[PDB]
Amino acid sequence: EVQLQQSGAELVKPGASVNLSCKASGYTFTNYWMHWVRLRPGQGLEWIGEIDPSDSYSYYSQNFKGKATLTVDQSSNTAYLQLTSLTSEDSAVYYCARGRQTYYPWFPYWGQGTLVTVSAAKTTPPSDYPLAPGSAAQTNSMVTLGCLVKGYFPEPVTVTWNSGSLSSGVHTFPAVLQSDLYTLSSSVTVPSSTWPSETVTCNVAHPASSTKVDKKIVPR
Amino acid sequence: GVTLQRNITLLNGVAIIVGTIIGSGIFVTPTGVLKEAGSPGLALVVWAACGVFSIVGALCYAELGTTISKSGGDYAYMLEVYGSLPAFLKLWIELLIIRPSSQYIVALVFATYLLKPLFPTCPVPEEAAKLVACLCVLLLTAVNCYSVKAATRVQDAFAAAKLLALALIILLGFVQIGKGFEGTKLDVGNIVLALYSGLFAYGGWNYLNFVTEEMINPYRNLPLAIIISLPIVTLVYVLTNLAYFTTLSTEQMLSSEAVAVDFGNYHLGVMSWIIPVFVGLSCFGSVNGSLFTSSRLFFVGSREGHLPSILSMIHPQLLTPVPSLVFTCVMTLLYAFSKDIFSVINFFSFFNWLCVALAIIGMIWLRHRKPELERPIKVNLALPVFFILACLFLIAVSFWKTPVECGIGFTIILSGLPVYFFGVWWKNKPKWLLQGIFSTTVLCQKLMQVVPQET
Amino acid sequence: TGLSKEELLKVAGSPGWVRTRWALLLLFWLGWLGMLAGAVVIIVRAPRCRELPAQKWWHTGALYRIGDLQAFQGHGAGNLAGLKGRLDYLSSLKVKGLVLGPIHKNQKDDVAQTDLLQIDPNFGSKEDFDSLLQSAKKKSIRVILDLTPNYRGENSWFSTQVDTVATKVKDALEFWLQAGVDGFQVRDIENLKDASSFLAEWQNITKGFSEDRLLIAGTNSSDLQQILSLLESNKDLLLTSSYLSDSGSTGEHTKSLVTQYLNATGNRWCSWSLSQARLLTSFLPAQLLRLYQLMLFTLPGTPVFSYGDEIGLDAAALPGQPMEAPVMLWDESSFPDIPGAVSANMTVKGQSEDPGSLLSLFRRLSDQRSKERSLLHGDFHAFSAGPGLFSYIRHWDQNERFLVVLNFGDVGLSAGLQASDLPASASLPAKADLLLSTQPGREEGSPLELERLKLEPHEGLLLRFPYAA
Amino acid sequence: DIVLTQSPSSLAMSVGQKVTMNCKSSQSLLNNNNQKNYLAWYQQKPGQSPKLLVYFTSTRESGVPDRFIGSGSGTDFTLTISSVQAEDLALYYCQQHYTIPPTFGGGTKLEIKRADAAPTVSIFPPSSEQLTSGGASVVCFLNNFYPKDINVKWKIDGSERQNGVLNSWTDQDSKDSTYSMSSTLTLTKDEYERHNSYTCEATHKTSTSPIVKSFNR
Ligand SMILES: Nc1cc(COc2c(Cl)cc(C[C@H](N)C(=O)O)cc2Cl)c2oc(-c3ccccc3)nc2c1
Ligand SMILES: *[C@@H]1O[C@H](CO)[C@@H](O)[C@H](O)[C@H]1NC(C)=O
Ligand SMILES: *[C@@H]1O[C@H](CO)[C@@H](O)[C@H](O)[C@H]1NC(C)=O
Ligand SMILES: *[C@@H]1O[C@H](CO)[C@@H](O)[C@H](O)[C@H]1NC(C)=O
Ligand SMILES: *[C@@H]1O[C@H](CO)[C@@H](O)[C@H](O)[C@H]1NC(C)=O
Repeated sequence: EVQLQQSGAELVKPGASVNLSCKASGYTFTNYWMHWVRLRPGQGLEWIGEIDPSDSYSYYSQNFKGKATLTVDQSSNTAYLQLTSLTSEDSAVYYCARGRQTYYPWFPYWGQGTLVTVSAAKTTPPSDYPLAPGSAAQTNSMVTLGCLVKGYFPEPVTVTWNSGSLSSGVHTFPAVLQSDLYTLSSSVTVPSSTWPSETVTCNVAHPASSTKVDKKIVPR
Repeated sequence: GVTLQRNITLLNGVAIIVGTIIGSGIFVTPTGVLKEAGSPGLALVVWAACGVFSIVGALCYAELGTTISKSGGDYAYMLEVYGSLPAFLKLWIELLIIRPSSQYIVALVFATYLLKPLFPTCPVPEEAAKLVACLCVLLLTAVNCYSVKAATRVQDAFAAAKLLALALIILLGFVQIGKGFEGTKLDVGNIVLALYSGLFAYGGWNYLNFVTEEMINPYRNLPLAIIISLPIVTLVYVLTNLAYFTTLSTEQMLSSEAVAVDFGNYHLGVMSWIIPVFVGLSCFGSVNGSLFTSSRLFFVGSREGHLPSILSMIHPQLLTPVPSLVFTCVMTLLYAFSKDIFSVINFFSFFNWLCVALAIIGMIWLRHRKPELERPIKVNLALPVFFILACLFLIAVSFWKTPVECGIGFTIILSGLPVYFFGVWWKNKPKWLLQGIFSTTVLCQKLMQVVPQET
Repeated sequence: TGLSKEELLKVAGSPGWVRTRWALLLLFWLGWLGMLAGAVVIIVRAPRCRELPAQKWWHTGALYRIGDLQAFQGHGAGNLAGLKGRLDYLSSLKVKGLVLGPIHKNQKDDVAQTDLLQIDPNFGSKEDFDSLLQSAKKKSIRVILDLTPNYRGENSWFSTQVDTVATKVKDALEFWLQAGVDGFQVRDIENLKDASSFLAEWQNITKGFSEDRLLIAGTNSSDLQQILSLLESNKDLLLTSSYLSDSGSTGEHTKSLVTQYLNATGNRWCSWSLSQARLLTSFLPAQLLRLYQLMLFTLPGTPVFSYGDEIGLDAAALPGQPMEAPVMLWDESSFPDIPGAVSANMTVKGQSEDPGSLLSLFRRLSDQRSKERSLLHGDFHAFSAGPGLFSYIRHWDQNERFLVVLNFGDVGLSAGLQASDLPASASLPAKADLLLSTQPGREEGSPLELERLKLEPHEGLLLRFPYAA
Repeated sequence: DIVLTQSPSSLAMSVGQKVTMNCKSSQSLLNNNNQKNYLAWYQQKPGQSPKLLVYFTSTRESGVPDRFIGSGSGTDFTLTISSVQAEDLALYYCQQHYTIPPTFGGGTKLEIKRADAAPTVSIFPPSSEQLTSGGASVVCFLNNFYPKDINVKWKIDGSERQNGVLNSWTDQDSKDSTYSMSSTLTLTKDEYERHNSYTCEATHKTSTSPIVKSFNR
């Protein structure tokens, strides 16, 4: 195993700094340099810079020089990217990446991205509302169930059904942003034998305000 | 009553010429001739060659200054031939650029080399070097206000220091022989730049002419002070070059930025500092000779009406041209502001030789036009024509070395035309100028107690 | 005009103006004396120069070893009077030295038939040797002679009775100094028992003759500790070694091999070399030859090349010849045993013409290291300039400062230098003058923006910049 | 810096077929000294990190299926997939590694073509808990169709609704290559009270007539 991992989500009020953080595992941390890359939506990847854990030297693209600041902590295998003066157009996903050879830039191992949103609008935990078919529900052999997620913030909310057990036949629709709050919905389809007979829950989860909620889909 | 009296005896006339020829040049310029000659043999030949060329030129000025006894020297000889405007265009460049830059440059060489043994391995502090240049220029324009006998006793002293330093250099050279031609850049295009880079070290031989009018006996002593000096200089130069080649290898002279100091380090050890100090005191002599001579050029320029009348005035109890001196000092110190300086002189590489060529062309035309004018010296016409022909070639070489910079110089010469038309052709007609000119003039006369000279 | 004589005198007389003239006299002299005190103040309250450390000839630039006079020349001409012909080349390389690989009468593995004093007559006569040596003095190339005893054999000190062999050397050094050589090379000191003691004796013999003679030891070793032990007791010994040889073969270790060794020795004098005998091209792959020549000429210490390093000679390129002694390629004739195998660009003649050639880089660097006070004996400060880069500044008290930037890794940089943590005395400028690059297509002489510079893979730069008070 | 143009920006292709990405660099990425070409291809599936496919133009990473073949030299480079699987829909980026900092292409969106299929349409009356809020949201799900183009009519007691309607499509499902879409209508409680019959009807190119679902509160 080699595995980098990162915090899920960060909200930044415009102009403030943020720390994005990346813990390595599965290798001798000082042997390999750590790179930070970014992905602006609809605009392609961009590389920030890299840091050497053996002496804290770091090298940065011309676009980030002085705007970024990498450091490192050898005691925990953690690398930290500080970013500063963040504007709305610096909202992005920030990825921590490891090289193959000692510093050369091609990236076999990436951490799952930290989604950085830059907005003055406040953190807002989600409101979850289950959906059940109502009239003529059991007249068909397969039945669909749903979970509206409304008025939440920031962007990353996750849905899994029955604690990830119903990983087959789930559709979760991308979020819609309205009046500076997000709306999303998730859906699953099960045998008509299952739904009235068994537990069904959308296990909605929100990294940026720590709320975890398991609404049961109960008939009308 | 009041005039510039005839103070300059023959040996002081030899001081004014040897003091301003020997310069800084021989102690730092050998490198320039080896760069274009390659070979100690070809080098030591072009040193002799531009020596005899310089003697031939000086013999034309030894003629001219007995035919025309005015102290305008190189300027007067143009005025008496080409008339008002050509003479002014010279005096403007001399006033604005050549004399104050020259005076400053050589003072800064005085400052740096006199300080150098406190700072052997590194730069002498620049804010100290510019003060010690300014203290020098200020002191010598004080001395040349106090008495021409003091001025010429100063240049006797420092002309002696210079030749003593070269004798010491030559002697150690022969001592090194007593203790027991090469690869030549034989292209004519190399040789000509060797010769043209060597002629700078003789530049100065015309300076006696600007003090013709203060010689005790000009018709004898002005040609004699030339012939008593330039052959002496030429000998001392070829012997001094010979001395360096006994001690510094060609590679070392091609790559040492103060040739005499390396020769000092090799021979004198703990006492090496003597040679830097002699290069310094050597340059002091050249500032004095230049300030002296230069004050007379502007004096004459004002007497002939080319230049504002205050500069003609003399101090009655000391008989020194105090407003011309004071002007010359101030115009020198105004070059102390400039972050670069040699460039402004390099713009006029051609100008010295051009004026010399025009003077001796003048001497040809003056022999055709007025054979009846008195001539205690009458040189065989071969020498003037040879010397002219040679200068017209060197003027072209001076351009061909850097065709941009001689163009910049030629552009600045035309700055003389605005000033000539405003200062001479316009007759200063507006009363708000004319009354202010007068008011300023009478203030200066009052302020330092000076009066016009009497014919 | 203005006032007449009489008119000016009568008005000037007024006590007010007489006092004004007296005031301004006094004022002027006061101002000049103020300036004199001021300039004396500046001269005293200003930083002094640092005394130049006394420099033996071997500080002043590169040595140059000739392990076999025959292989350097081609046969027949393979004698000392042949070498006397070549010194104009060497003088063009600006090599302040030579090392003639052993010329003494050695019979292979025979301790008794070998002598270190009589020369092996194949190479000429002592009358030739002196003729050379006097020419070399005349041309400013000091000459060292190599005294390693059994040089035609397997083990250079023989297997047996080593104290008799050391006794041969002890006598030899005296004779050859009296003959007028400037120093001695000895090799394979890992094959010498009690090595440190014999080096100490021979060093004492040499310095006891005169202060301007040296003993160059050499070892097959690449161990930092073994080398530091041979350099412990002997303090003005150059000791060439394999220590830089194990470079990682895309340079990657070198920033670290070099800065450990400087640190460990305490920045004494050193001799950089990739070996005691073999060519640079015995170790380096040929994209790094330029990059190493930039580095060997600009570290603190006396670099050392084997013959033909200056042209990137390689024993493998013309097959069959021994890796001990490859035939030097002067011109297209020089290896006639397989004619047509020599390309023009592989030869001295073929490089001498071409500003891009390896020998045009060697010649150029040799100049800088032998004239510029900063490379001649300045300090050295490494710093982290960039990912691959080994980068460092050479400097001396106020003279020109030289930043070297070697891109050892195979990936170009696209984002400038970006120096972390320079010494406060040695801070980088905003821009510096490119004095040369390892690569073509550069604006040599021009100032570069260090924050926006772009090195190619393997591009080294030599930047020159002026001092700051 | 170097710049990498990439094309086409979209590459819709059918399962089993061969496909080609082009990448085009503003300098050469052949290293003369070493005779290899510095480029890499990364696949980024929807909702995941980049995975490295090939580097130095051709060298497959371990754990990469051998249907990815990379090729080219100088400045014309191509990643090819010999026989596209349903699991391969992604954005693909080229990256140079001839200089650090590196730079990337704007990426090719691979899309899958399949036999067209009509949406499963379902409509969900407002959640009884939501009715506490003073608002209500009616939701219509359209599942497992192809191609992406679709439209929805909301009818409320027969009146057509065009204010306060929102839509979201999924990215195309890697198991079956179908799209799905959610449509949402948000009402005040009193706006949900005053009207009785709610209809979602969907027009998709597989049927002349719209598909319909509805409920009466
Ligand atoms: N037209 C013109 C005329 C003169 C006056 O004539 C010369 C004198 Cl007065 C002295 C020297 C140098 C002297 N021979 C020495 O040894 O330093 C050369 C010339 Cl051309 C100039 O001087 C200089 C000069 C003098 C000292 C340092 C640097 C430059 N530039 C000149 C340009
Ligand atoms: C070696 O030389 C040093 C002086 O450089 C001296 O102190 C020492 O006694 C000498 N030893 C021998 C044995 O010559
Ligand atoms: C160096 O010499 C030692 C001792 O003979 C030997 O063991 C070692 O292998 C040698 N190494 C090289 C690189 O010649
Ligand atoms: C080597 O360099 C380090 C740099 O921090 C220094 O602390 C150390 O004293 C030096 N010397 C040795 C022998 O490690
Ligand atoms: C020299 O020229 C040859 C022939 O064109 C070429 O193959 C080679 O790469 C060049 N370089 C060297 C060092 O041989």
